[PDB]
Amino acid sequence: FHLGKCPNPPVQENFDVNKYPGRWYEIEKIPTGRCIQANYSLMEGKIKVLNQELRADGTVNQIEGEATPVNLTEPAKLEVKFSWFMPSAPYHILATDYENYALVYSCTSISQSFHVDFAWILARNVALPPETVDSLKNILTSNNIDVKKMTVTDQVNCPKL
Repeated sequence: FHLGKCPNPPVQENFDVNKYPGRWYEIEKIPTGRCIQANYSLMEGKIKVLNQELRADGTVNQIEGEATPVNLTEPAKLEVKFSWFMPSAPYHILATDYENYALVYSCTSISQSFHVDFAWILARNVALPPETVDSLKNILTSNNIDVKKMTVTDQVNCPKL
């Protein structure tokens, strides 16, 4: 919960949705499970999403949704919807190299005077070099997004996939 309008960081340049699908593991996030992963598949800039996690008891929580480009100008600005009852939430891909990492950002106003935001660092592998994670946090920080509440997702106590 923060003062002001939503930050509007620049998004990934020349974003190619065709190179984005498949499995991504959640490395760190602003807390909104362990072994957290997302699976994306192409529809037609549209993406089908299956998010899955393991709980402490070893049961699996899954949710399915769809991500739709918000507009025709910026293919890295999507909105995702999981349930009929839930309004779409931004899914902005701030940066990705499609083979190693992705930084995703989402912000929602609470009137024009306040906002809440979230971010996820994702990877193709279950870990990233500390230098990559730092560089990505630097993108958030330099766009006035607080990274200090970010937590490290448990990808250690997990099945080999």
